Amino acid sequence: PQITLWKRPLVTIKIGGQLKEALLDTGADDTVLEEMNLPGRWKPKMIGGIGGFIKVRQYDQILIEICGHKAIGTVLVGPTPVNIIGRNLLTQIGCTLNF
Amino acid sequence: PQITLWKRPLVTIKIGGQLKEALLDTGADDTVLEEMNLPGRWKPKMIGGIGGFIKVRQYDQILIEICGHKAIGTVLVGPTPVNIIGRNLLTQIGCTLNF
Ligand SMILES: COC(=O)N[C@H](C(=O)N[C@@H](Cc1ccccc1)[C@@H](O)C[C@H](Cc1ccccc1)NC(=O)O[C@H]1CO[C@H]2OCC[C@H]21)C(C)(C)C
Repeated sequence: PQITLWKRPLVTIKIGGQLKEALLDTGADDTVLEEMNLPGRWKPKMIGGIGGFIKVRQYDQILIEICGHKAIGTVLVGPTPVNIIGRNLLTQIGCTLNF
Repeated sequence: PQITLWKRPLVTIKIGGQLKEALLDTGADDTVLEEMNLPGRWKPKMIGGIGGFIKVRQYDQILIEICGHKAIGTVLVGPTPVNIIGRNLLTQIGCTLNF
């Protein structure tokens, strides 16, 4: 579909068996989800934005479905105020910017 | 144009007559540029992102040309790690997400 930018581009995602709302973010290198209890091994990571860095848990080869489009990649979990879908997964769903 | 996301969507902007590189950022409500001298009146503000809040100078009704497309709107100037073009201006240049 086509998503205009008058409002935050929030869409429904499916991850770890749960439905969530997430922001499609061309300004994010990584995908970062609000605190949730995913199984498996993880590695610590620090990610940086406006204001500074937060500590997150890095999970690899995680399946996320974004508006019916499936993607598999690295998913970070930590104290973000918003679920963010970053470029690592947006490329997998064929998402482009157009003007 | 159509822009894929395997790299950061950086573009050249012109503001205050000066050229700069900026990130097309659908995850930002607002446009935030690195410290610079801009002509016009400004008001102090704060803006928050991942990591926390920073202090910025809000300039309203500023002319800015984004990859050959003109916009006139609000620009926040402060110690952001990257120049980001947010949805307030992305909408003015007709930018959408598509997949
Ligand atoms: C390599 O570094 C990255 O990829 N970092 C990513 C990152 O922070 N990306 C932001 C742009 C960016 C890139 C690189 C350095 C600094 C800033 C942006 O795309 C998403 C955030 C999300 C948000 C956070 C809090 C509250 C609401 C929304 N938005 C934002 O900060 O927006 C500001 C400006 O507008 C306002 O609206 C929202 C808040 C205000 C990562 C992976 C941490 C998400």
